[PDB]
Amino acid sequence: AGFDRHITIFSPEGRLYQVEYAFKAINQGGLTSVAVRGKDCAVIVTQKKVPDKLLDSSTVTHLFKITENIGCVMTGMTADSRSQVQRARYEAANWKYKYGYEIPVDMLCKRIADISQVYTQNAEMRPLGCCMILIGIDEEQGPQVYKCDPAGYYCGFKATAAGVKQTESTSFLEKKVKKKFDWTFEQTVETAITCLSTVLSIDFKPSEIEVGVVTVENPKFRILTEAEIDAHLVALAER
Amino acid sequence: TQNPMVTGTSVLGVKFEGGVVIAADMLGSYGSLARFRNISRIMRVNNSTMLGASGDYADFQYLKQVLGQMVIDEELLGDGHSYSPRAIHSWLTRAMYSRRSKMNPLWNTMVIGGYADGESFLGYVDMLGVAYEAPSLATGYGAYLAQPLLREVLEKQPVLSQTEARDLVERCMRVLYYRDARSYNRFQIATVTEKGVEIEGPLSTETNWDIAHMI
Amino acid sequence: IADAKTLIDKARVETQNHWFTYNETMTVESVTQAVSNLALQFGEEDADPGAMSRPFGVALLFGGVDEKGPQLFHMDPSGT
Amino acid sequence: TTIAGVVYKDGIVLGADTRATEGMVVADKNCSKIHFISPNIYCCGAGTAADTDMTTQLISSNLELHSLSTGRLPRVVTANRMLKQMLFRYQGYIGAALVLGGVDVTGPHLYSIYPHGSTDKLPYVTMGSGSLAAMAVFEDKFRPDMEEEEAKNLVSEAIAAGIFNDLGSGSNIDLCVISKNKLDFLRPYTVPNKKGTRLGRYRCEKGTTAVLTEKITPLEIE
Amino acid sequence: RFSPYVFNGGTILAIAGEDFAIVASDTRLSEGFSIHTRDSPKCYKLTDKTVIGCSGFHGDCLTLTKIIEARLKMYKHSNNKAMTTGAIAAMLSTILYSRRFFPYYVYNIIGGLDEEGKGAVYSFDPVGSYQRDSFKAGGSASAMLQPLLDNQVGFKNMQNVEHVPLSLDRAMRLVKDVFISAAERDVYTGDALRICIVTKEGIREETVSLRKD
Amino acid sequence: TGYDLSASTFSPDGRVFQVEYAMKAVENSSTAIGIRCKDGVVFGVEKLVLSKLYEEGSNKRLFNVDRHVGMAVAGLLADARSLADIAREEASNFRSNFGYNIPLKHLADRVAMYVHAYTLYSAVRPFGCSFMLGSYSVNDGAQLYMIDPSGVSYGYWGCAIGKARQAAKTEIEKLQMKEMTCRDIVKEVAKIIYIVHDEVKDKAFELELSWVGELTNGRHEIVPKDIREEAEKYAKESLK
Amino acid sequence: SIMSYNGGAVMAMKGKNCVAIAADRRFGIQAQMVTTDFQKIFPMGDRLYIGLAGLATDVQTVAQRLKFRLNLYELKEGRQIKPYTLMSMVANLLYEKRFGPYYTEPVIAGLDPKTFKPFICSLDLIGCPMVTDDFVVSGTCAEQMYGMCESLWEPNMDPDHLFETISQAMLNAVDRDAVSGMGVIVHIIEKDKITTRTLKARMD
Amino acid sequence: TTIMAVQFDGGVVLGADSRTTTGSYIANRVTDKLTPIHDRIFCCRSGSAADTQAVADAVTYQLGFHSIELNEPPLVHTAASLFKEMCYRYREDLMAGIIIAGWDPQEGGQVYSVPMGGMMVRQSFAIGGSGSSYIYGYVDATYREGMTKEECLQFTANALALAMERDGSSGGVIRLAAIAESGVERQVLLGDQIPKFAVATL
Amino acid sequence: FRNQYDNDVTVWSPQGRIHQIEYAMEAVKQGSATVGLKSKTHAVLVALKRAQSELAAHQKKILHVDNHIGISIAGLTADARLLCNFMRQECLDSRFVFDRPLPVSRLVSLIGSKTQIPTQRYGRRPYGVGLLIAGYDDMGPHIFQTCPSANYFDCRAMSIGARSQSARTYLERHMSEFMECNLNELVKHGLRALRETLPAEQDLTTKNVSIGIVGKDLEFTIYDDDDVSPFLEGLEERP
Repeated sequence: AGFDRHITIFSPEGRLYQVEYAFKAINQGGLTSVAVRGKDCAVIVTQKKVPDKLLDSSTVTHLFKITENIGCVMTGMTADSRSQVQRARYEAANWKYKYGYEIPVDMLCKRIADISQVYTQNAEMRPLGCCMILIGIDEEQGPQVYKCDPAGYYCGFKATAAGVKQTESTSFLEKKVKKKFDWTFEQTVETAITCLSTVLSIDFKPSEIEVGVVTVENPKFRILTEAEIDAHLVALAER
Repeated sequence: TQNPMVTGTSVLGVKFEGGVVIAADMLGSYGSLARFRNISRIMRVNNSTMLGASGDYADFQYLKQVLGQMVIDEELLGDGHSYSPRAIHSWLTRAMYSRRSKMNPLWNTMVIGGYADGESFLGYVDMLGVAYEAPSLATGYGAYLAQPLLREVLEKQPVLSQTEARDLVERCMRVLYYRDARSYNRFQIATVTEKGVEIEGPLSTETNWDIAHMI
Repeated sequence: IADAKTLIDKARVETQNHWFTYNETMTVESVTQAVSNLALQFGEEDADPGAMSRPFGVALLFGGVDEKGPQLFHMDPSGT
Repeated sequence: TTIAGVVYKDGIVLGADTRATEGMVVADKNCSKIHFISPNIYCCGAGTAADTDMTTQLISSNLELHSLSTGRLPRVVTANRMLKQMLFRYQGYIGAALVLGGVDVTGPHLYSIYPHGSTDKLPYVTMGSGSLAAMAVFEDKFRPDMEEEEAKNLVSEAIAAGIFNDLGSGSNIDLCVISKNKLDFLRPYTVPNKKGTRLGRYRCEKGTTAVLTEKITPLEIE
Repeated sequence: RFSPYVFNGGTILAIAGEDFAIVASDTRLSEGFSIHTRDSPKCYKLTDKTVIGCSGFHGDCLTLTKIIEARLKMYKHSNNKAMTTGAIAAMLSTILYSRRFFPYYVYNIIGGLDEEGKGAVYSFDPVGSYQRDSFKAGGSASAMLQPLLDNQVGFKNMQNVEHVPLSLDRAMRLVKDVFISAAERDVYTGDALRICIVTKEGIREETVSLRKD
Repeated sequence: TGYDLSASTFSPDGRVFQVEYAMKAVENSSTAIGIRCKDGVVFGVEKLVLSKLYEEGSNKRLFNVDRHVGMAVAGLLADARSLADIAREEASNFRSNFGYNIPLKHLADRVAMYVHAYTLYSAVRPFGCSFMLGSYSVNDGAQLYMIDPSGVSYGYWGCAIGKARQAAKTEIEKLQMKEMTCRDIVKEVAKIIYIVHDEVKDKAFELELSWVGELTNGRHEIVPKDIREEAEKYAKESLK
Repeated sequence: SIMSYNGGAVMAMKGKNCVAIAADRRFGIQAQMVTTDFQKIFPMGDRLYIGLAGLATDVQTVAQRLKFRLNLYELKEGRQIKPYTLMSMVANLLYEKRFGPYYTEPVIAGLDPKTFKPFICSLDLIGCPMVTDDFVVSGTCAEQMYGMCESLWEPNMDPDHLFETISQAMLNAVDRDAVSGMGVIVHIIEKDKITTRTLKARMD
Repeated sequence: TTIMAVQFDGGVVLGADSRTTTGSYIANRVTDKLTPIHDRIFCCRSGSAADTQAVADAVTYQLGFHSIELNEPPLVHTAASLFKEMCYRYREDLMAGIIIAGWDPQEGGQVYSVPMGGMMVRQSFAIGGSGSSYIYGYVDATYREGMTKEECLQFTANALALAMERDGSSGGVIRLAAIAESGVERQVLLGDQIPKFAVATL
Repeated sequence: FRNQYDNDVTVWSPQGRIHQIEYAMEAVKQGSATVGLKSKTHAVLVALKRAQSELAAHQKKILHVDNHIGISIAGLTADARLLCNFMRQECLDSRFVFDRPLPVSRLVSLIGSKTQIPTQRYGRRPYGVGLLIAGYDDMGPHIFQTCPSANYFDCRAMSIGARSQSARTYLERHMSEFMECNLNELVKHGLRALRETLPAEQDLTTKNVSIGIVGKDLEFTIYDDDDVSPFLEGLEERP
């Protein structure tokens, strides 16, 4: 063949197989992340797996804060994830400097995604093998959830997942939105945790998951403590 | 710094047997105003060297940061070598001459004092990059006032002890406080020795105002 | 012949530069070293575009009378 | 030049004269010194006229791109920051004194931008040669939470005071009212002065002027 | 406002010989009316056969000495030989002319032994025009020193006086005397004289006292 | 399969194999370990003596990247020295701009991003070095970080790199470093290195140790030779 | 001023379905006339004209550069430029050199390509566009010709009356200044024709 | 303009007048020269308004990016160092005098003074701007170690009032801010609230 | 096959070895042997020169960088000349700037960085030359070796080039006495060591030997064919 092995060249069917391989690179990590939106809150959950006891559990995280009121969860290569996180933080601060107001979540996602496009069009560099999911509150639009992928697609979502169990998780979430009644903050967090736990079969403990939330009442992105996570987990088991 | 903004005056230095001493007032003047009165115009470059400056304090701080990072990086590579006071003096001469050639002068005139390999060093560097070594040094109005006294005692006595050198710089600081407007009462004294660099805190000059009543 | 002409030009300009700067005549060894330095540049350590990527496909014999008397130097594509 | 602006209860009112002077001769009348940056943000300009026109046009285009991409109406702070950063980069060599006025999701915002990149958010602002007289009127009669008609009257009075007292200014008065709901751009709102009637007709009859040569070239209308 | 030059004073002298060259200078550095230091010799040993003396702006003197030493090392590495006095002279001319438009404010004298073994002195203006001279004085006291050298060494304006080749002893006597006179009647020059004599043996440095101000 | 030739490429199954091949580089290296305790961080390296001719205190794998931080490396020594120069430049720039000693987490992040730059581009290979960084500051505390050739960075209570990583990691795991103090930790580091050293395959080693902590007033430094000799004698005694 | 070095006068006027553009003919170096045939009005279309006064060199240079831009525009877009668009192009050209300006004061006069609505405007040194419905003037004698226009001009003039007015104004204005004169040329643009006449004027 | 900061235990009090001038015309009589560089770091701005605004926004940008990437509250010394590097590198083209004051957990309340020319000094109290000249004596006499927060507020108010009455460039209302671990309390003193001192009144 | 993974320096091998760097390390073996050894007061470099023909002069194997540093080369003369120029300029820069002789350790660190840059980037080849650097500084006599790989070592003694293992083993068995030797004893030891590398038929001569000595009182001097005769005469014979 040879139509793979370079991002620039098109297949005879015009598919650009290299970026599709970058999509597989996300699943190679073996972790899953889920994001679900609510009427007044947006949450991100992801597996936290510590391979060795010696590792400091505090340092390992896939949840990062792009700015005070935006948070992200990265899935894929850890290094590419950290690099994209840094680029996102730079883009947000530069937006604030130039335009005088906090970057919208959609525009941040668009900037990061079009950067991913310049990666998937120029020859020498490779697409970053990571996926981003951004959550924030916009005053006009309420909560928001968005996802960047290695291709440059940046579509917004009511709820999403990324990682190895993405298809199972989106099947689960699709059923839940179809039986739409609402999602308050507690139900939002419960839906996220139930989705992740059901698709993985994990039956989590508080250490195994890390959750981050935004709410219209408290717009700042915060990563909940193990105690708060256990509080939500116990509520799930009780009912 | 084409225009000096905040400046200090009159760093003095004299080399004694087994070391060198330098002293400086702690005032940075915003053009005839004693704006800053606790600034330190003497630095510890390394254990074997001191440096003190007269002129723009901002240029002094920049030189502090640059030279300190240089000293740090040699300490990091840690091969047992270190910069001599002669070496620091040479680099400083080069830097000031380059900034002069670029017509972006560093306004400061500095005294580099150090004791290494059993030999004392005391050297001058001007904003134009004029540099030399001498037994005693005085910058600013110190050159006109204090340096005669230092030269007299040194010409009659080529070698001096630490105690008499300290008394001498104190006396010269007293003279400069009397007859220089930009000067200040509080001053530091710092001495390089075989042991190392130690900078004394705010020291003050006893002043004789007897001639006032004579009028 | 072509890259020979190039190296001969380098030799001539270096001799005249030495005359200009020091008011003296180069030694045969120094001239041979001067051209050799140019020959070495096939490695492309320098970032200049105007250096031939291929080695110079010529060998030179430099013969001249210097302070040390008659001297004959050999130069090869390597630049040795 | 007199340009001035005020913030009323539910929006902004902007005002300016309509005179352009090259030296001490009135090069133009009915000049427009109220510019379009965005549908919700208009800006008066003073200083070097070309600098004002071109910088306002450039920021208008940049904000058009920004609004198109973001999909929401542009904010006034964004216009202010773009303007001030460009002006600061040019170090006052581009000469523009600007009264920036627009309404956005936050509310009504009035900004005053100097040639060197300074900015000031105020309830009322004036710029140009007549700024002092207009500011005298504003300092006298401005009150908070004015109605739209009251604000229009105040701005008209201020621009008129600049017109009569200052030489550089003087022509019809323009007003612009930006509200959250609507925009009303008011080329001449008032015509304080008018040219007098020409008592004597000097219309030159045909043949008054001699002609050495003539060439008529027909145009192929089609 | 900022003036990139200051005249740090000093004078330099060089006098050639049939088999020797001498280069001599004051050791005073003076900015304005004040004396920076009384021991700052203006003579520098470039090679065994060559000495350079520089007077003018001291920063330019220092940088030019460093440049000449570095380029001497570079010539040694490249050519596997030491620079001759003429070579150093031409190189110095080019170096000085490099900054035609922001010049080195220095008056330079190169004194040395040539390849033939005779003494040679090369004298330079601030912008690098250079000429071989039997003797020359440079710096603040050029005007005072050079006429007496012209009379005694060159036998100019002297009628019915025999011409003798200059000797080492007579040359050193003359140098000491002229520098004493310049010490008397030039404010800048005084407080010591360093005499650097170059012969086939090598540089030899003698210091003699001149009057302190 | 041409997928493994370059780092710009992806495998069809989503793997960048050049980076993994570079990760295999460090395993060629002799082991090095760093342990973090309450007082500070201790580093140790098993520096194999290839020849008697080589001077002692040469081929140092423990570098000082700033006064308050030290670096221990495994993998290609050339790449490691270059990375140390990069880290020193980053620390100096941080001091020059922000006016204080660089936080270790930030320094690890910056050098990790510099490393991660190389995995992307085709023109340049990934680094062949994996290195540990450690510092103690009264504000931040004891911190130990490890950077792989990929640019992944994490904080480790105890860490090992090189050939004997797994065995060293279990030995470190049975230690309880959190309660312990540095002057004991040097002895246990010596014990672990002597254990993991293979006498048959590796002829001889000279234990190279360093630490940073309150006992240094927060300066990374090479161990005093008396303490080195005490720890080495203890390690030989425990080895049996 | 540098503008007064060569000297010139340019005028345009708006009638009813017509425009007139008129300019002097002198070319002289500070006082010494060289030629009485200088072209200061150039054609930029079928019924669109530009008039340049100021430095002769910048007059010719901006005319040539504008014709370069305009010819590329006409070829690319397959239509004649609208007068307002030519104004904007000239303003961009002049503002490109905001520092080190071309020393000119252009005047555009023409009819719309389709409506044939008349258009007159002027631009400053650094490209400030001013559109007027009555007249526009530029050159050394702006003061005199401004007063003369303000008096003589009347709205909705016939072509013949427009020619008479512009001719009288230019002649009487350039009579009262030293550096412009030596004849004046009047171009009259109507939808169906262009009429160019050279008036009889004082050669002093 | 007059800008003044004073350090009390556990925080700082900042103070500044509201007057900015073009020549003898008061272009804005209600200017706010106390700007937040960060949640607990403020700068008092004196000198050219354009220069100070530009440098303040730039330092805000850099310190925010630094704070988020470090995941820690920024240090007042760090902000002051950024200000110094900018002002020193552009000392020829820049005309600004800044007082950087704030609270950080590491070193408590801090006050740093960046005069024109780009040098950094930490001071127990700092005064800057045109009007600081007139009140050097008042601050030198009045200042006492270990003042309370309210005492420092009154001290800053009195000093700024004196400088305002004696300086034409200074004037308007007094804008005062108190920055501490708890947060920023900003207040404005106007009219009768501004401290007033007697006149000679022959 | 594995012909792949050998083409360029920028390609890692499946077992973590950059084969082009190793192929460059083979280059030093091609050159004529060199030996360096030090005492408490001196550092010595000795070399075996080669000649293209009887009529041709022997090549220059020892080069002086500065008064306090000099080098001897094994491997490509081109790379040797280039690196020597770089080192000479670095030493000249140090003397100009700081007015001190450059530390030899710092100089070899600079060489290591400059040499390392080719290995990692596509383009310029690794410097396929091995140098022995010997100098005296304030710390004392020093000998270093630099490989075509940028790694460098500090040595009591070392030999590089063809058949250098024989010299290395001689040096190792005789190393203890070197430290207290006179310069004559030390140069004699080094001469015997390089004599080990020679073919049995060949023997040391005035022509094919060059000796380089530096010490506290001695600047770096290369004793040439005529000048090596005092040092060579002491040596007895082949064993």
